[PDB]
Parts: sequence; structure tokens; C-alpha cells
Amino acid sequence: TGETIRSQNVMAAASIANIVKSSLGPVGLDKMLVDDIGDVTITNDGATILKLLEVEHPAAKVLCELADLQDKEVGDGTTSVVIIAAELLKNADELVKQKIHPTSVISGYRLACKEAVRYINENLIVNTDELGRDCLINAAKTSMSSKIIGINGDFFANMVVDAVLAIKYTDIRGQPRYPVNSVNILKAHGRSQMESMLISGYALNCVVGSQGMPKRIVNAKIACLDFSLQKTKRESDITKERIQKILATGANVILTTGGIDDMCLKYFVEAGAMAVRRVLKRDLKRIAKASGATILSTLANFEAAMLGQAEEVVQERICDDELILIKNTKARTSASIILRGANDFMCDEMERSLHDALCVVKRVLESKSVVPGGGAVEAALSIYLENYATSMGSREQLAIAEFARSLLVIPNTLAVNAAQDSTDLVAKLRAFHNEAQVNPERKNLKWIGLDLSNGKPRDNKQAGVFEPTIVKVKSLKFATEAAITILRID
Amino acid sequence: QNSGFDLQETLVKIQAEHSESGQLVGVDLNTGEPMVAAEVGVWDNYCVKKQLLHSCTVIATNILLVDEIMRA
Amino acid sequence: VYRNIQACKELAQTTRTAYGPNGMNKMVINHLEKLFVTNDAATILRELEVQHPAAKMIVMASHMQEQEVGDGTNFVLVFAGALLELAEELLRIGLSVSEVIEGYEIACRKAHEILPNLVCCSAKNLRDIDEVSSLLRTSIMSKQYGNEVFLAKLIAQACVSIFPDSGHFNVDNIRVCKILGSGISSSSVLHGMVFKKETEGDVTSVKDAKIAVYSCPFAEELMNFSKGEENLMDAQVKAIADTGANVVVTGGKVADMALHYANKYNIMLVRLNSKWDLRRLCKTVGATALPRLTPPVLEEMGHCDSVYLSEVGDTQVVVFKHEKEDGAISTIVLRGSTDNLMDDIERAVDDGVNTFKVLTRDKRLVPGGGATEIELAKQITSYGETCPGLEQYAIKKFAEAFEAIPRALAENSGVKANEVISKLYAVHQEGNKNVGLDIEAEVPAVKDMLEAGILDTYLGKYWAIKLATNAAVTVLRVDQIIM
Amino acid sequence: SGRKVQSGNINAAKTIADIIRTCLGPKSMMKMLLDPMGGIVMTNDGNAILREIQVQHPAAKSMIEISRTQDEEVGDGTTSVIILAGEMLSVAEHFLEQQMHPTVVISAYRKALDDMISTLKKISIPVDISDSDMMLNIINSSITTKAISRWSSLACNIALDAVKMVQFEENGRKEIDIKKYARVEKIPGGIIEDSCVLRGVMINKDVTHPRMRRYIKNPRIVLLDIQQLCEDIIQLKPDVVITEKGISDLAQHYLMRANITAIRRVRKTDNNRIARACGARIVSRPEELREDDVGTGAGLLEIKKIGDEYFTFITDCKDPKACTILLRGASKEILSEVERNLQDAMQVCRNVLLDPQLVPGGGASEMAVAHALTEKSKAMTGVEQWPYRAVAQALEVIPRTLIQNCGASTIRLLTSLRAKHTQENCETWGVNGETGTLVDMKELGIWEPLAVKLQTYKTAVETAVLLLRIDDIVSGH
Ligand SMILES: Nc1ncnc2c1ncn2[C@@H]1O[C@H](COP(=O)(O)OP(=O)(O)O)[C@@H](O)[C@H]1O
Ligand SMILES: Nc1ncnc2c1ncn2[C@@H]1O[C@H](COP(=O)(O)OP(=O)(O)O)[C@@H](O)[C@H]1O
Ligand SMILES: Nc1ncnc2c1ncn2[C@@H]1O[C@H](COP(=O)(O)OP(=O)(O)O)[C@@H](O)[C@H]1O
Repeated sequence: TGETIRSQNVMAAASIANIVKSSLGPVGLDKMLVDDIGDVTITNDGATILKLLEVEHPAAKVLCELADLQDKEVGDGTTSVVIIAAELLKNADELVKQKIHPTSVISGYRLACKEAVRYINENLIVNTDELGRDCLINAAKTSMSSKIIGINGDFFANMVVDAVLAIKYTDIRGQPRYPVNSVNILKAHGRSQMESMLISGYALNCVVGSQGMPKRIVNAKIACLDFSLQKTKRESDITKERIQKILATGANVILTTGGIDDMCLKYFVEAGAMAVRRVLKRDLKRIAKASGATILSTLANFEAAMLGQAEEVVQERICDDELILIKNTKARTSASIILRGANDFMCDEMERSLHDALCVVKRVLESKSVVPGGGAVEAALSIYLENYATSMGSREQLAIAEFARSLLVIPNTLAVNAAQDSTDLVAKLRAFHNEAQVNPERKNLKWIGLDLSNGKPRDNKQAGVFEPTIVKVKSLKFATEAAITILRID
Repeated sequence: QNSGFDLQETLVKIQAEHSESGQLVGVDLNTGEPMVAAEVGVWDNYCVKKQLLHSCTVIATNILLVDEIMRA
Repeated sequence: VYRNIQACKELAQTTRTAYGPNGMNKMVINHLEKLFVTNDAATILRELEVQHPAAKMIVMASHMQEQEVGDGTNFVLVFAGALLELAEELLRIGLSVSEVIEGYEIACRKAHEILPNLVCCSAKNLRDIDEVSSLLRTSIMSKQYGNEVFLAKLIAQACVSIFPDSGHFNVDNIRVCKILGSGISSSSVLHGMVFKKETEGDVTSVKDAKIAVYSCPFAEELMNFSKGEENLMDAQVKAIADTGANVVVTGGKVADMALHYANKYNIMLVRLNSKWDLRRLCKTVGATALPRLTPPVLEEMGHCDSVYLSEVGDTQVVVFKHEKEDGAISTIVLRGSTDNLMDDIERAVDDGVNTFKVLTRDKRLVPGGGATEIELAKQITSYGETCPGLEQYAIKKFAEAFEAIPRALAENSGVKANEVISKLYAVHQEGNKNVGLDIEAEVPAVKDMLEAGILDTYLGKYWAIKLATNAAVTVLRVDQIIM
Repeated sequence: SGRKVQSGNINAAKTIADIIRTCLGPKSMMKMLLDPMGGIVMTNDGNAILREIQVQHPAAKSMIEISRTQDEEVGDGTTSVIILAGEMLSVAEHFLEQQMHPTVVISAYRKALDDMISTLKKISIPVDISDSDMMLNIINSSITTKAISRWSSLACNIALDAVKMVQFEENGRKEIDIKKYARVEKIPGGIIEDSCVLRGVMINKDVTHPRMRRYIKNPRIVLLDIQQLCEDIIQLKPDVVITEKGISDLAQHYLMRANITAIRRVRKTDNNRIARACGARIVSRPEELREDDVGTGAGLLEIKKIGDEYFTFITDCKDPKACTILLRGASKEILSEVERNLQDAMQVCRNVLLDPQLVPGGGASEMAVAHALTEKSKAMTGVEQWPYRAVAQALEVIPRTLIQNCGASTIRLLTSLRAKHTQENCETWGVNGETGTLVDMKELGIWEPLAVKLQTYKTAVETAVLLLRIDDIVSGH
């Protein structure tokens, strides 16, 4: 038996959401995806789960398409948007069952979405200014928590935030922009990480180039190349004439990725050029875009003012390892972090934590408008929208009420995946957010979210759990659009 | 077996003990070890053992001697 | 043998939820099809006809526990069920039945001597009504709702503190009379057996009287027959009026001419005699039943002290007070909207009286509410590794069998059992014996159970442990029977 | 659905584990495998059973693949990881049905793994490399109870040279080693005593007409994959240049004009070892032709027609990392076992170079770490102490199965073995696998490398947490 195909679509959507429900959050469980030929796949994020799940129901295909489209906008919240859409579908189906026509439900959902996006815009945070120091620090620590390095967390936090702030660009529109690839890793042997000091420029741990670099040279021009300066048998043997010509053009520090010159020592005390093997392309491109120079495949010909410049070069030993201090170039791209220790393998979690801290910092640096995470915003809008709906009086009152009630699934799912009873966490969140509006003096309480590590409510503006406003706005809009499209079906 | 010990190991130990020493050694139902059964004081009735032999032999012989069960 | 363990497991599971002050009361349908709702474990055990012999044996053990301690049966069932579950696990490991038998026996022996080191005894004596108040609160609060304990306990202990003489008590002295009507507030403590009568021609000032006991309740020719019947009943009432009798009882209804005849000789026609009253009355007055109206004599008569009608409680009730002992019997008037919620108060009062009697037998108290069980479990499981051999497994399972009690008590209050038991075990090694499981808080929190005053008797748990271990051992000693 | 899928995962893991749970120890039982035609084969190596068996559960396939990738990486111990993972997943049942989330169980498993690693590092007895007597003792501990018991004497010295002839100076001082660069030379025929070891890469191929200047006192091999290139080779004038194309008589004349010796039809498994041993380089682009074309190579070449067949001898190589190890005998039925057991010996030596230590065998290490974990669980509190104790109580399968497939009763022997670890401090006793009785393993003489034990425990814990992390199998069925 079967009837009301609308309910069938809603149930298909509910099943699709339940497939991915348990993976929401950083602590989500994995899914093992089996294809027809028997291969398996393990992943945490549900975006690739939707991209890999074999959907067959026409109704669920719409949710898959909308989630994929959401991925193309900002690349986050696909699990959240699918879950929110499914909750909306269930609640709208119940409203239909209680003799409310879907048209009024759709209108109420549209009004609720507009009211939510208007309410959020006046209760977000733009404090990611120059005065935001501790927030970034403990955001990095939260992204780096549950680790043995918590004893000396503050030093690594302020080091990484100084490194990320000191290297910012300024694009055409004036909005600051950050490349993650700008900063790289650099291992060291000996003492542990507590003595690691940030390097103002790119540093390569390899053979020593030359001692001809002074304490600080007035001009250090990056004449990067890609060939090996080797004697063979505008020159047939590329050792002297080309380097002489490039120095005549004004090349101070000629970079050689390949082998060093046999007689480079005499030429490096009068010109001060560079010769170190195995220059990484990932760092070569970054230093080229930093100083402003470009890689020259050939020199037999632009070369005087096009090459980049560096303010000073320092020759010193760091953690019993010689490093090249090509720093303070034209554009801030050249920087590195020394990893004091013994090897990169024993500090793999340390470098991964540094990388994820850099990522979570660059998420909030761009899109200066930011909102608290950990389900805080969902609870706040859930409190807002019930009071908004009770003042309508039309037939859309129940639609907006159910929208508000279903908007709480995200904190509930986060609590469920966090191994705490979602009832208590959600109730505590709602209770804290209630006095955030009925009590004007307790206004500094909206930024209360749930902490996944301890399973207790906790302020996240001070903690640093943050999200771009655009991500949540687009997620809400797309969930509402998908819900409306499904409800229009009959 | 009823005390949870190995059925054959205990019997092997008891047989070895009785073979090497003429004492009538028996099983100890707290450690699964050959026990002298005289100092411990676990004596059994003589007439009971005699009647046991007499009963078992006659019943076994009578059952072994039957054939062609018939529905009277 | 696993079938017996299974039957015992379901038996324990059936009544496990009723443990503690948050018992999930069940609906009971007796053979006469009465809609009956209660939370008492003994009542549901009585109505359930346990068919499996192992369940029958555990039920007999519980009955023996109730027969001489008066309370704690549900503890016995839960503990025996836990013991049998852990014994099943041990058997599946590979242990022989005998090994776990002596392991359980030695564990029980050790527990019996560990227990008396957990005593916070009674203050001074059975007197000081306000003290035996705090002593009697725990059992009443456990059986019936925790809300009404403050009054029910006071009522139940004021009546029992009347006669703490010579250190001898009898539960049958503390009787309970069922009076329908208003709420429990109007309930109070009276003295002497009490029930309701019909007639009003009664005298209050009565000395030692002569009490009747009944074992069986009640053209011209028509006028002649009526006159003959009238004269015959005249002869019957004159015979009952012989030897100067003043009261008459009957299990039937009243009669207009009969009440006229009783009033003529100033006889109180006591009626509404219950089928539960005929022989308890004889026991309390030393009388005997009479078949008909012809064989009353001076010898075959009862003797009371004072008979009158008291309108206290907004109802007319007759009272026989100041009997041969002059202070032996002491009833309690109960008031409730309906009977199904009145018998719950009755059985709670019975359990309170039994606990008071146990206190009379011994003044030792032990911190309840999961305190003593977890302490015993910790002590025994610490003693387990001090004993090399195959009995350590049984000893540790016995410690877990203790552990199973606060777990059930927590589950009955909607709290995660694992979290609360872990917290209790952790805090019980420093925040020692007197700490237990708090009920009011929905968070899995703990609280000391000495300032809270929730304590239960020592002999109660001693006998409960002994009987439960004996039941578990004696049900583990069977192997099979075809059925 | 929900937790039932995880229960099914761990049930499949448990059954695939207890298929071969009896096939370990010196007294392994023999499984029978029958193909769907009537043939019957009996085996004592769990890898074979897991190979020819067919499993319909993806979790079982994942565990089988884990056992596989653990086999090539370290060699033996393939059944121990399977048993340990199966038991840990089986003991996770009790907590999963108690409605506790898999996250806390996984976290408790991770702390337990850390504690076991610490305990193994603590209990390990130091061993110094290059000592031949205790090296032979290790060979008797591990390479024995196999088909090499009467042929282990030659395997001892073969491994003794092999561990010294694949040394790698990559990240530190000699601690890096590999197994697939040693130039194995397996040739059946003759008496087994002809096998030996030589320093330098060994090449089965040679020129068709060796009537030329083939062996020179300084072979500087140049790799290549044309007359113009023939003259361009003279840019540094090497003595040997190795290619992978055929050489003709006119080509040979060109070669002695160029004073180089080319080779043909050489497998890449030979060319890579040649390059590693001699440090050769490949270059053909005229722009790339620089001073870095020809690298210093070997220092001696020899021509030998060993076994009336054309061969090439390359000794005194620049890098003594791919040297010549020669295998001789009647058939290959044992020499492959010799190869895998000398691989185990090389792992012994490499871990001694990393951690110079050994651990007691016969379940002594398992019981010791179980006691350490159980005593450590007393102090630590929290809801997660139950899995922390359960892993310790479940890791004791190895002594349990050792006693089981020996005749002796498991329960009493295990109880006595525990009793000999808790009231005694520095004992670390174990169970004898032959007699099924308790014996001090430092007297019996059974030891295992730290590398294999650490790898087994880590892989078992990782497999357990992986199969507990898998929440759904929904991409189809
Ligand atoms: N550090 C954190 N603390 C609390 N919540 C977090 C944290 N990181 C991510 N989340 C939560 O995870 C949810 C979805 O994140 P994610 O799974 O990365 O995106 P997607 O679902 O698109 O893959 C967000 O709603 C956010 O609240
Ligand atoms: N406030 C309380 N908190 C925890 N436990 C309590 C409380 N009050 C009573 N109890 C427990 O109730 C138990 C006995 O009650 P119950 O099992 O219902 O009936 P019985 O008295 O027949 O065993 C005692 O073990 C006591 O510890
Ligand atoms: N003679 C022996 N006595 C006791 N234990 C042994 C003996 N030989 C091997 N073992 C045990 O066998 C284990 C490894 O062998 P086994 O489990 O059979 O195969 P695998 O090496 O694949 O695990 C070791 O842990 C070792 O303790």
C-alpha cells in the first residue's frame, strides 16, 4: 500500500539525511562506501559522501543537486544544509497532515528565512580587527586542543598568529587575502619544539651556499634560474659568460636550483650569489612572487629591474642547522616556521595541528563578517523565530514555528556525535539564549555555543569557534529552496 | 570429572602412583591429586562394595544375554 | 542449567524497575479481575504465578526474607538475578559449577564480617518520637511516593512508639482501618480496633462488657403466622438478652423490628461485620463464634472495655479500646479518595512497622541508597586478588553483584547507570562510606547519606545478603529436569 | 541499523579471526581447504587460509588486507594481529550494547595502546648487535620450528652478511634498511653449501660476444634508455655505459671505439639495483649534458661462465647497499623460506640498530603488559576505565591459545600465570608451547624483536578503532 507521494519524497529525503547525519562535526564517525566492483572508501566529511553515494530516488536527487551546488559556492555545510532541509520537509509534511495547505507553508518558510537572514546580520561579529588578539589565540588552541602541547600552547599560538598576520597581501579591491601555501614547514634536529622561533623569510635546510653574504646587504636581487651551473666540454659551457651578463644587468643573489658552480666561491664574494641544490618548486614560486622575480629557463637573449629585491640576508645556524635568510622581499610571501625536534615523523601531529590552526585562522581573516559556531547561531535564531511567528496571526504562524523548531537539529546532531545527550545540551543552549533577549543587561550571552570536547555550554566568541556569515546564509537559503521545491511536488 | 579436573590426567596420575607404590591411592576432590585415602579418612563400606560387584555383574550379563525384543 | 538462570533473569528483570523510591508501579489484575495498580514487589510477586522451579525457589527465598525481616525482598531478587547472570558468564568462561559455588560461599562469608564495620547506630532508644521519625523515614519513602513520607512516617511511628515496653513488639498490635473519604491529611493515630456500625442507640460509658460474636448472619392464619414469627424472634432476642449481654454482632443487614427489640432492652445492634473481622475480634477479646441465635451463654461470650461511636474523621466508627493488656492494640485511621491508593499506604505502613521492629531487635544502622553496596563491592573486589586460586573469579563476580544494586536504583530514576556507578566508585575511595546516590538531581551526582539521614537497618541487609547468596547457590546446584 | 551495523562488523571480524585462532604457536593445527572440484589441501600458515577463503563482508576484506600489508612489511606475526584485533572487537560488544558511544571506546583503546607501547619499551631486555652467539640464539628462537631446522646453520651466516650489506645512510647512521635491494641469486643445482655472499651488484645478463674490453679497473656505469649519442657519450669518456637495447656486432665495434660496454634485456629489478649499488645517472638531453652526467661507480668487473651459462660479475661497487647474495641447492621449496626468515633476521638487526632490545616470548610479554595495564587502571578514573581494563583482559589470548592447542587446560594455567605476575615484580614468566607448562622464558630462550611486537600491537589497535569507527556501509546493499 501507499499514498500521498509527497510523504514518499519526504521519507526519501529523511533517509538520505540519516545516511549522513552521524558524520556532522569534526568528531563525526566514518562511512565505508562500497561500489559494485567491491572497492571501499573511508571519509569523515559528508560532502564527498553525497558526491559518492548512489542516489536513486528522484526526490533525493534534488537534495543531492542542491548540496552539490552549495559546495560550489563556499564548500562547507553540505551536511548541515541537507539535514536542515530534511527537518523542514518532515515538519512541513506534518503541517500538511494537520490540514494546512502547502502554499501557506511555503510562504511561511520564505518569510522565516528572510527574517532569519535579517536577524543574523545584526547579531554577528566584526571584531576580527587589529584589536582581536586573544580570540585568534584561543581559536588556534581550540583547533589544537586535546594534545600534549597544551602546556606551552600560548607561545605557538602567538607565533602562528604573528606569522599569518605579518604576511598578508592587499588585493585590487582592498580586501586582505592570504595564501595558505605562503608559509611552509622546516624540520630541525636537536632540542624540542619549545625553542622554535619564527623565521621572517623562506629558509631551506640544505648545504651551505656561501659565506659571502654580509650581515645585511643593501640590495639582494633574486636572479632565480633552473639549470645546473656545471662545467661542460651566450656560452657553450654555462658557467661564466651568462652569470657575468646577469651580474652586469644587476643580479645580486642569483638563485640556482640545480648544482652549484665549481668556482662559485670567487664569484660569490664580489657579487654574493646563491648556490644550493634542490630548491623546492612550491617554495620557488612563492619566493618568486614574493620578491617579484620570475624563473628564467634560458639567459641567452627584462633582467635589470624585473628581478625581485630583498632587504637583507642573514647567515646563521638555527638548531644546529644552517638556513638561508632570504627575507623582507618586495611582497610578503617569503616566510617559514622552523620545527625544532629530531624529525618530521615524530611531530607529524604537531605540524598537522599547525596547518589546521593556520587554516582556521585564514578562514576568519577573510570574510571579516564572522558568526559563532558550535550551534550558537541555530539556537539564537530558534529563539528569535518563535517570537517572530507569534506576532504574525496569519496562516503562516505554524510554518514559521516549525521552521524555528527544526532549525535546532544542527546543535542537536553536534551534541549527539559528541557522545552527550543532545537534550541537555540543546536545552541549556536555549535557556542561555532566552535571557539573551528577555534580559537586555545580559546581552553579552548570545555567543554561547556547545563545546564538543567537554559537552558543556561555553562562550565561543571568546573561545574562537567561528564561521563565515556567507556560509550559513547560503546554507539556510539553499535548505529553504530545497524544502520549497520538495513541498511543491504533488 | 565432577570436580572439574581432567578426566584422563587424574586417572593416569593415580595409576602411576599405585604402580610405583603399593598404597591404595585415590583421587582428592579439592586439588585433583593422588591421595592415600587411608590417612585422609575416606573409608567406604566393605559390604557395599561386595554387593556392588555382585549386582553389576549379574545385571550386565542379563542385559547382554537378551535378543529379539517382542511386543507381548 | 542455563534455562534456570534465564528464568531467574527474567524474574529479576520483572521487578527490578520497582526498586527504590522511583518504582515504576505496575497494573495488577488478580484472578477476580480487579484493576489494581501498585509498586510493591511482594504484591506483584504474589499475583504473578511463577511457574519455573528456579523462579519458585528465588520467590521462596524472598518470602523467607520478608517473613523474618519484613522488607528488602526486591533487593533479594535483584541481587540473586545479578549473581546468576555473572555465574552464567563464569560458566561460559569454563569454570565448573562447584568452583563458583565455593567462591560465592567464601565471598558471602567475607561480606558478612565486612558489613559490621559500616554502622552508624540509632541515637538513644525507641523513644524520642521525633528521632524515630528520622529513623523510620527511609523505608516509607522507598515503598510509596517520596512526597507523602513526611506525614506517613510520623503517623506510622507515633502509633508504634506507644508501647516500647519490655523490648517486646508484635506487628499485629499495629492494626490499620480503612476509611474511605477525603485525602490523607485527615488520617491520624487512634487506639483500639475500629470499624463502622449502623444503629445509633448506643451508650458511650461502658465498663467491662459482655460481647456477642456471630458466625452466621441474618385471613386469620396469616395474622397468626406473623404473630408466631414475632414471638419466635422475641424468644431469640430474650435468649441473647440472657446473662445481661449488651452488644450483638451480625454480618448481614439491619431489621426494623430487630433494632426495635434491641432498643427495648438497650442493646447496640452492631452491624456491618466484615469477613476479615470475625476471628481477629475473637483474638483481641478472647471470645468464640456462635452459630445461631439460640446458643449464647455466659461462657460463650466476649468482654470488651469501652464501646462508643467516634465521629472523628467525619465518619461514625465503633472502637473497642483498652483491652486486656490496656494498650496493646493501636489502630491507624487512613483516609483516601479510593481504595487502590489506600492499600499502598497500608503496605507502606506495614513495612515501616516491620523496620521499627527490626530496630527494636537491634540498633545498628547502615548507610543505604547505594552506599553500603558499593563499599562492600569495593572491599570484596580488593580482597579478590589477595586470594590466589580459581575462587577469585567468583569473588569478583560477587563484588559486581553488589555493584548491580545502585545501578538499578539509578536506572529507576532516569540517570545513566554507568556514569553514576563510575563516579560513585571513584568518590567512594576518598569520600568514603557515607556517600550515596542523590535522587532529586537529574545530573548523575552523588551525595553523602548521613546528613541526608537516609539509613536502613543492618540486620535487614545482613539477612538479605545471606538469603540471596543461599538462593543463588542452591539454584546453581541443579542441572536439569525434563519439563 | 544504528549500532547493529557495528555489531555485524565486529561479528564478522570475530569469526574471520577465530577461523585461524588455533593455527599459531609451535603446535599449530592443520586446516583443510577444499576447492569446488573435490581437491583437499592442508595448511599451517594462516595467510594461505585467508587467501584461498572467500568472504562476503567488506570488514572481513579490510582485515584480510591489513594482514596482507602487515605480512610484506614485517614478515611473520600475521596470525597474531588477526587474533588480537578479533578479540578486541569481540570485547567491544559489552560496551556497545551498554549504549555508550564508540568515541569513548576508541579513546580508551588509544590510551591503552600508548600504555602498552610504554610497557613494552620498559620490559624489553637490551641486546647488542654483531654478537654471533646470541644472534644464533635469536635464530633458534624465531627461524626454527619451521622446515629450516636442519638447514638453519647456513641461514645464520647468510642473514649475518645480509644485515650488513643493505646499509642505508639516509636519515642517520646506518639505521635505515630495505629488503628488496639485496641482489638475491637463486640458482638450483648442486650441493647447498655452494651458496655464499659477494660485495657488489650481481647481473644475470651479459653481452652476446664478450670479445671486447669488458672488465676495467673502474666501472663508472652510465644509464641510457644512435650514433650521435655514441659520440656524445665521449663527453666524459666512461668505461661502461648500460642501456636496455640489443647490441649488434657493428654496434659492438662502435662500443670499443667509444670504450663502453652496453647491455640488453636486463630487467628493471636488475637495473635499479645496479644503479643503487654503483650510483649511476641517466641523461640524454644535450642541454642537460653537464658535469653531473657520469657518477663514480664500481672499481672491479669480472666475467664468469658460472654453470656453463653467461653471467656478469660487478664487485667493489661505490655503494655497498645492493651486494651479491648467492643461493644454491636442489630445489626452491626451502630457499624461499630461507629468504623470508633472513628477512625476519634483517628486521631483528635493523630494530636492534634502532632499539637494541628483545622481549620475552610464549605469551610472557602479553601477560606482563596486561598486568601493567590492569594495575594502571586502578589509579585512573572516569567512565572509560572499563574498556581500558577490557583490552588488557582480552590481550591475553596468545597464552590462552598457546595453552589451548597444546593439551593443557587454559583456565588453570592462565590463573597460575597471572598469579606469577602480580605478587612477583621482576619475573615476566610465560608458557612453554611444547609441553604446555609454565616456564621462565629467559631460561627457555624464546624472544621476539621489539619492531614486530610494536607493529602487531599498533596494527591491532588501529584495526579495532577503524572497524569501530565505521558507522555505515551504505553505498548499495
Ligand atoms: N572546532 C569546532 N567546534 C565546534 N563545532 C565545529 C568545529 N568545527 C566544525 N564545527 C561544526 O561542524 C559543522 C559542519 O562542519 P563541516 O562538517 O566541516 O562542514 P561540512 O558539513 O560541509 O563538511 C558546523 O556546523 C560547525 O558548527
Ligand atoms: N532517597 C533515597 N535515595 C536512594 N535510595 C533510597 C532512598 N530511599 C530509599 N532508598 C533505597 O530503597 C531500598 C529499599 O526499597 P525497595 O527496594 O523499594 O523495597 P524493599 O525495602 O522491599 O527493598 C533501600 O536499599 C534504600 O537504600
Ligand atoms: N617454543 C615455543 N614456546 C612457546 N611459544 C612459542 C614457541 N615458539 C613460538 N612461540 C610463540 O609463537 C608466537 C609467534 O608464532 P605464531 O603465533 O605461531 O605465528 P606468527 O609468528 O605468525 O604470530 C610468538 O609470540 C611466540 O611467543
